[PDB]
This record gives sequence, structure tokens and C-alpha cells, in this order.
Amino acid sequence: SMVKMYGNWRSAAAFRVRIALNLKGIAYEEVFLDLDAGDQHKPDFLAINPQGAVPALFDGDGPPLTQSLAILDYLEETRTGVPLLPEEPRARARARSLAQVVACDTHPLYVPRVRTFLMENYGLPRERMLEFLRNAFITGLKTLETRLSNEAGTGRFCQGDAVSHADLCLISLWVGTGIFGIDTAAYPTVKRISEEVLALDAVARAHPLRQPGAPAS
Amino acid sequence: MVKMYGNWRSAAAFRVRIALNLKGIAYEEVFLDLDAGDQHKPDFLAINPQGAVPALFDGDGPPLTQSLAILDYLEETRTGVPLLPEEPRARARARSLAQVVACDTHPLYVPRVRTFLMENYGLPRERMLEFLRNAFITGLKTLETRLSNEAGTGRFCQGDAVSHADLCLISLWVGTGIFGIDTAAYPTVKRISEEVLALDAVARAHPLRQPGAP
Ligand SMILES: [Cl-]
Repeated sequence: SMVKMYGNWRSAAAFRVRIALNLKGIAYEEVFLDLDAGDQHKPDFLAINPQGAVPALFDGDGPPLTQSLAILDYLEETRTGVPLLPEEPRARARARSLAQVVACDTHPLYVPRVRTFLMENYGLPRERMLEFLRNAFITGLKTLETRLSNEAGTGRFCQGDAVSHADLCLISLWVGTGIFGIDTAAYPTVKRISEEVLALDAVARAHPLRQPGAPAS
Repeated sequence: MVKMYGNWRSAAAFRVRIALNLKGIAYEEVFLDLDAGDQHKPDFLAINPQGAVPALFDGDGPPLTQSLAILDYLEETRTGVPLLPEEPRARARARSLAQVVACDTHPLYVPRVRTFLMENYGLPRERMLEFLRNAFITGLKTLETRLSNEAGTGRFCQGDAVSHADLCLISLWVGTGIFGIDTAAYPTVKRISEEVLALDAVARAHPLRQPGAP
């Protein structure tokens, strides 16, 4: 009778879903887990989510929905009022391709499990592990800047003049440049669009720094 | 006609190749040699700034990249057997399973990452491969748990019809052979993978049956 999300303040995947829920006007409650303190591995949570996935979304009766892109499409197909994809198939594919530059090629390389594995498996200090994270960000940001700057499809937003899944993924990476201290001077098109997206109430309300567990700044 | 810049070993190219065959879409594949640095030539960076495969040209217009986006494009613009169910919960489940591979697992073992680990940290190949192995095992454990215990699984990942979930699953499964990952602990994954492999459209698209393979 109300959507329930299990999330985390910092998670880019949780942020994407949170934005979509807000943009579409879907009432929900979010439960915040500490992913650094191993809440995702606790048996009581595992009782409702065996593989421990965050974010996890419960939409009334049914098993939970996981994986941020799959969830975004689920919301698109079940709540159609404010569409977050265009209608034309090539435009949809481009928007999804841009989203996946982030959600497939970039973000999975900097999740907490990877950060901890690099340190624990190789004995790398945090300072050296972060070289992997920074490289992921920079590689992704370079691709997005080139594509957004040179391709005809870009408008006010990543694809045309309507917010799409591409923008939700883009802003989720952009906020990470703040959280993880990546220089963004070289990506002015990414900046312009990210600020355009961040100016929206639905996006700002969902910002990691406005969630429980966040640091001050 | 459809034209794909591909590679024999690429899991992402394999996903797309399977869909083309299943849906009765003819294609030309250009096989890049990624050991030889074909992905890094200007011509190709022009096509894909990411320096990666696959890239798909569908007539005129710009190339399409990202295997999941391409799979949905093929679903939406072509006829041929559906590779997603009709009901949104089922579609979301299929996509989620696909994304365990395509988001959480596969991006950790692509060539650019293997090369970065060796070059940036000076890791020997054998030590770099621990990162690759950990990715496979992590994804395989997640898939085994989900597929074995969730009600949605049938003959295939989602119900009894092949979907995007299976194309991604088998793209991981074939890598267990190529990269030498033990699979004894994932019997449900094995069952479904061999079910999918039995389909001639999938068997034709197998990495080891592509030009450039050993
Ligand atoms: Cl999952």
C-alpha cells in the first residue's frame, strides 16, 4: 500500500531510484542501511532480501525489485505519467547508452565491494586503491563529455530537452565527483547538464547529502 | 543491413550476436583484434570513444553502443521472438538478473580494467587475474542464490522463455571456460546455461566459434 525502498545515503544506485520516485510523484518510504558497517550482510535484512542487494524496492505484493536500471524501467512501465524516456526508439537507445556509460562501464568499478577488495586482496593502501576509483570516474567523464558535446541528440538535457534515465545516471556520477574529490574542470558540458538536473526539486530532495547518515559537506 | 564491430572473446558482443540470430536479423561483423590495439585507432574511437566493442550500425545514423541498450533497441525496432516477457514485474526480474552480469560483474573483467591493474599497480598477470576471478565468483554466487531460490525461475532465468537474463547469463558462463573458473558450486546456473547453449542460434554465436578464436 506504499512503496518501500531499502537504500543508503551515499549509493549512486539508490540516488537514481530516489530521483525517479520523486520525479514521478510516487509516495515511498526509505530505510537507510550502513553499507560500510556491514548492514547488507545482516541475517534479518537477508530474510527479506537473500542476496543482500541495495537498493531494493518493494512495490506492494511481490518479491523485491533490484538493480537500478531495471527498477527505472519498472517505474517507467508501471507509472507512465511523467516519462523518463523518449518515445522514439533511436533516441531511447541513445539515452540508455549514455546511462550505461555510467551504470555499466563506470559505477561498478567504484562500489564499496571493489574498494575493499583492492585493499584487502592486494594490500594496497586507501591512497593507492583510490587511483582505480579516480581512473573509473575520469574515463567515464571523458566519454560523457565527448559524446554529449559532439552528438546531435544532446539538448538542455543528455537526450533532447526532457529529463531521461541518462540524466539520472549522469547526476549520480556528478555528485560522486564531489563526494570522492574528482576534478571536473575538463567536463563543461557534463557540468552544464548536471547543474540543470540538480536545479530540479525532485533531484535536489534526493541528493545524498540530504539523506540520513550523510556528512555535513 | 546491420553491421557490428565486434570481437571473438567479447561477452558484450556475444550478447548482441545471440539476439541477432534468435530474432532472424542478418548482420555483418567486423572482428577487431584487441590484443593488436584495433580499438585504439582513430577511425574506431570516432565510432566508439570508449575504445570498446560492440558498436552497432543500423542503416544510416550514428552507431549504437552498450549491449543492454542495443538489446532493447533490437527488441523495439525489429520483429522476431520476444526476449522480454509482457508483464512489468517479470520484465524487471529478467532485467535485474541480466544486470547482475552486465552491471555488477562483467565490467570488472573487461580488457581495459585488466590492463589498468597491470600497468597502474605493476601487478603480474597472475595477480591481476585474482580480480577477474573474484568478479566471476561473486556474480556466479549471486546468480546461483537467486536462480535456485526465487519463484520466477523456470526452464530459463525468467519463467520458461529465453530472455535478456539468459543472454547475459550464458555470456558469463562461456567466460568460465575461457578464463578457467570452477563452476561446481553453481548447479542451477549450469542447468540453465546448458539449456540456453542447446539453442542453435546461441551455439552459432559462441565466442569459440567466431573468426579470430583459437
Ligand atoms: Cl540482485
